[PDB]
Amino acid sequence: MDSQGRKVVVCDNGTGFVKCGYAGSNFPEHIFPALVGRPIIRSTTKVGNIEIKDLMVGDEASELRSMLEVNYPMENGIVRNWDDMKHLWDYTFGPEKLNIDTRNCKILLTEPPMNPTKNREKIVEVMFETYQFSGVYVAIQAVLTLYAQGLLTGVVVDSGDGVTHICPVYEGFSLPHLTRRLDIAGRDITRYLIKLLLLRGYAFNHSADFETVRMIKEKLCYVGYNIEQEQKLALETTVLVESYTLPDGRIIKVGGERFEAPEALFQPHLINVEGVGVAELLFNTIQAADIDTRSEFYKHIVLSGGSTMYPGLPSRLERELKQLYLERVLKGDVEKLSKFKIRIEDPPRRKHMVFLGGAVLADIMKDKDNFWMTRQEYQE
Amino acid sequence: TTALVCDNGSGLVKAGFAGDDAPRAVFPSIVGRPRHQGVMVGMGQKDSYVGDEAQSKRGILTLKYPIEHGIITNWDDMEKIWHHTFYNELRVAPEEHPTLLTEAPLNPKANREKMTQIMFETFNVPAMYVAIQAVLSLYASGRTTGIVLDSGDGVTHNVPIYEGYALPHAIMRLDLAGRDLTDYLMKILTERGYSFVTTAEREIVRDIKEKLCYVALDFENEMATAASSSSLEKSYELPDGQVITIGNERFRCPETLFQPSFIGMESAGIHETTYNSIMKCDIDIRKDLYANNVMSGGTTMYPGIADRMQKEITALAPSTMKIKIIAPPERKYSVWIGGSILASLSTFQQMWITKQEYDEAGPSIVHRK
Amino acid sequence: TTALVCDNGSGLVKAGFAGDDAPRAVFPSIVGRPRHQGVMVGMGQKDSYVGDEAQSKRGILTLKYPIEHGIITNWDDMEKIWHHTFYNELRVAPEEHPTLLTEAPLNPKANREKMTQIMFETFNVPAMYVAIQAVLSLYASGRTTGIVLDSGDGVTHNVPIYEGYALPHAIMRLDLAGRDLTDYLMKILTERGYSFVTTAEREIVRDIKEKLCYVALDFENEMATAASSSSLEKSYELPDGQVITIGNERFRCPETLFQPSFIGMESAGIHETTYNSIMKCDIDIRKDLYANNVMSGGTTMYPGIADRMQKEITALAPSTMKIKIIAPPERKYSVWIGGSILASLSTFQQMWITKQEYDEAGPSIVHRKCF
Ligand SMILES: Nc1ncnc2c1ncn2[C@@H]1O[C@H](COP(=O)(O)OP(=O)(O)O)[C@@H](O)[C@H]1O
Ligand SMILES: Nc1ncnc2c1ncn2[C@@H]1O[C@H](COP(=O)(O)OP(=O)(O)O)[C@@H](O)[C@H]1O
Ligand SMILES: Nc1ncnc2c1ncn2[C@@H]1O[C@H](COP(=O)(O)OP(=O)(O)O)[C@@H](O)[C@H]1O
Ligand SMILES: [Mg+2]
Ligand SMILES: [Mg+2]
Ligand SMILES: [Mg+2]
Repeated sequence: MDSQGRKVVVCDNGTGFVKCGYAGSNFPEHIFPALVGRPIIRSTTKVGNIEIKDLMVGDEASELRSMLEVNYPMENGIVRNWDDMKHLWDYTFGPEKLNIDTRNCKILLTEPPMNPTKNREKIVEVMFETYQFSGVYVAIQAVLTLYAQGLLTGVVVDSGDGVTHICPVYEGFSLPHLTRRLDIAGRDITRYLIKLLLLRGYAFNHSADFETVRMIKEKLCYVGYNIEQEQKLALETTVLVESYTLPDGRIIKVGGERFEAPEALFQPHLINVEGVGVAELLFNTIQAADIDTRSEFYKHIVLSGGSTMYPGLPSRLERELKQLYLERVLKGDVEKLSKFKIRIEDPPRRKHMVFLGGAVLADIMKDKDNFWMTRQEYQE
Repeated sequence: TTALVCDNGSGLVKAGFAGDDAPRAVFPSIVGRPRHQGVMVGMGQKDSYVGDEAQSKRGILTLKYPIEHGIITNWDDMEKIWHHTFYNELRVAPEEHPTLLTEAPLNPKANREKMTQIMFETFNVPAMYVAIQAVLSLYASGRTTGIVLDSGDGVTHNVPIYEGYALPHAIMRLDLAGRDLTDYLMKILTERGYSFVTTAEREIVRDIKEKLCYVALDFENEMATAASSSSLEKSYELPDGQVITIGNERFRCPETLFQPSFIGMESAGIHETTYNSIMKCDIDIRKDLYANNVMSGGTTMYPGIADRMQKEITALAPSTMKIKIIAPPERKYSVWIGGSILASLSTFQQMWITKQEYDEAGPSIVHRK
Repeated sequence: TTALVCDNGSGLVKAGFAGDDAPRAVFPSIVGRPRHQGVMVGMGQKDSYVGDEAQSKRGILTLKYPIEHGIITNWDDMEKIWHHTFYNELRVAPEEHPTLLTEAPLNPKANREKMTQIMFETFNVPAMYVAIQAVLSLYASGRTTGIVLDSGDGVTHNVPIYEGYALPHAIMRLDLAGRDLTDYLMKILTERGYSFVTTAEREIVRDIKEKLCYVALDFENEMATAASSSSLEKSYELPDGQVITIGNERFRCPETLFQPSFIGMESAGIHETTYNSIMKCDIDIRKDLYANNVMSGGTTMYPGIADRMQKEITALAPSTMKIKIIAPPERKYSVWIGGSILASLSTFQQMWITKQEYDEAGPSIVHRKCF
């Protein structure tokens, strides 16, 4: 906390998960999904004595979803319904979790890079015009993961729920003309996994189903390291077929879908996104930087966010960057590739390295002047 | 107590104490400023970088040389390089050391004045002096007569001296130098489809120039052999591991010294301008100048330049007499070494402009010593 | 027979017959391949589409440009565009027509060597030539002295010419052109939320650019004006009736010609690049170049670019003298017109490269004749 006793909260409002705790913490308090829901009756599902409020939010909405219409208040990093985001924030700072007296707190937000303009304006508005925070800041996803890693140079590959961004930073200088956006991220892999499970004869269509298939994804999916050998394995032998139990108790069998779905990150056309995959799109970012910065960028690829957690993604991403470098820079000098120094920073804590980065930054700058936007400087 | 000798080259500053035989610091005469906004706490975020520091951070800097063609074009940056030199390289308070500076011939006199104002008013040096670079070079070579061909990063000039008497009327100056060879190398590399357009990338083309280029002994034979057997090609490795290869560019580049119509200026090459400086001297002196043709400065470091120089002059001068191109190994530092000698001599100690004399007479005293 | 003129532009291929006043074919220099494997039969008729059919069908097609930054990058596709030009647009058997091609300055040498080989070995032309695009602009301007600013789809370059002599050391090149202005427009619209990304959809941003962009005559005053009134905002109807809106993005887009730092270039802007080339010519020449700025190539069509250029150079140059920007309306076709002029002159007919010369000199001949 601050010297004035003011609590210094740090708060990621991802399209997937809220991740919100106090500065200087090594762990986030209170991970919960950015979800809002409303009670409905279904003729096919049991009703009981569990009290469902006229509106439910967050964790409770996600676990009671079987009797709720459910909505994600934010998509692609953009607020869709400000009313549901107000409810989600009201839950975040509410008695359920961080029971803070907001009028006395300092709050560190984050905003995705190259996001729409009026999105940020209305976020900063509500912090001073409804919660009355004593100070605000809007940090950048790229620099925060670098603070959590302690670095000053790297290329961040932040692959959240809604969208994936590559952002070079060199010796603390930003390189915003090199920022690259890839439209594939964890929400679309889940839409894609549904479309594949439909081909095995299952069905998933209700709003409550979207969260269930997300948990199937998180449990079973993995990035194939060498896609030819994964296809050979599925065709030659049955070992990939792994069961799952839906909340209705129906057993499903999941097979080669386990690696076909994540593969959209490396072959975007599989979900009708035109472009090149995350490995090539990253490489085309390094090769656009000034010639001598390139050899540092290859030594500090930094992964962040939950859609990097697929088993094998760093290993696969190394392989493609090496193949791209051998093909396009070394022109096939396969002996000379042995001199190529490449490091993919894959900390296991990387799922929360953005919030961890904010907790570092806010602890370094808890009481300084030019950092926090004060409510005294607001409304002018 | 010791004198301080400081050769402000157009490319490399070279500074060190007198009475020793090599510069104590050599570093590039470069200042750089951040090209991008800094966005993290606890980075250096200095408003400028100097010398080897700027050269390391090069990837995010615009690089500027305060000197162009031997003229100091931005004094605000030039004092910054001197400040870095005294306090960080030599780690010495200049308020206690008399300092010997260097300048090219045929140079705007406001340069010498303003340079001397800076020394006495900003660095409070007890005394100072300004020496002609080509005259210093003879001290390092250990002789009292010769025609000196300096070619630095920014300027080329010829000064004949006989028995210690200079011939000011025979001085010839030519602003073709290592910079123009670098920009020209950048241009011709595009014929192979490389590109090096930024100010940072020019430092890589300089490093290619320093490492691969050589002067053709007979230019049309090198062109004919390159275009046929192509055994002349050499590779080079970029900072990112890309390998380029370059061929007849290795010798088309320094050939500009002999055929400056490559860059398009109509002047004579370094050979024929050297010959003209001799032919402007009196008849009796000409014999001794051919015998002591002294090369100096880093642009004369190209392999084969001493050989090509002798070939060219011998085609021009009467065949009845010997021509000897003196080119020591240390010719990069002959200017600085000459200052270390001159400042050490017991006979020189009266020639410093003292602070008392400057206070009585202002910057114009540099024209009188 | 009469010669063809075929300006292998980075953006639009412009072709026709020598002596005509305007090209009988203009079409986009794109090659398209189908996104989706699922052909039917008879329909789904080709592996690839070239030129105007690849614009028309573009929603199903990944589009690639065979020319990037004025250097030929995919020769198989570039050959396809030449084949399309002669056999489909002009409907000419090229084996009996001399063809004048064009090139940008300071290209790789290997580019034009490969180019001349294909003409003599695939189209087996009788004769051809490879003129510099900037030199051709003075023919269309009907003059023999002046500095040509040509800025196309892929390259911006300056060639100064005095009394009929080029000054090859003052030539300057800057790889900003209509491509990069479109990618920047495609970037800045994300501030509104208008994502595009698709290579097909880049062709829509390209059309948005052409129809709404302009150059501010004082960038910072217009920026502060756009903060105050809606007056600059102009809407545009996408092909599906979604109407986007664009404000200060209209002029920030072409402004990066003058502030290349917007897209991370280290170069000086096009005005200062022009001025630096004049200050690289001899003192007696400069007096004439200032009077005879000739703008050429597509991106010079932006409204106000003539006025902004004229304003900027007169602030750098000595004030004691007239600076005038020549900018005819047909300056988009200047290079094709200048080719058609050159190929018509009787004095030119002696300097064709011919098959009988190529057969003995090989492809290197182009480095010997075409200067
Ligand atoms: N173990 C896992 N493996 C792969 N993907 C995961 C895993 N856990 C969560 N995800 C995915 O990552 C996202 C979790 O949210 P998060 O990574 O915090 O994104 P954001 O911060 O952008 O909201 C969801 O899209 C989810 O599908
Ligand atoms: N071995 C070499 N071969 C060719 N050129 C060189 C070599 N070493 C240095 N140079 C060039 O000479 C210049 C530096 O020489 P220097 O005598 O220090 O110039 P100055 O003294 O005028 O600063 C630079 O242009 C550098 O590229
Ligand atoms: N009316 C217009 N206003 C501004 N730019 C235009 C206009 N029309 C075309 N352009 C630009 O001109 C470029 C084409 O330049 P052009 O000279 O026709 O092709 P090339 O340079 O390949 O010969 C296109 O990229 C387009 O963006
Ligand atoms: Mg996230
Ligand atoms: Mg020097
Ligand atoms: Mg053009």
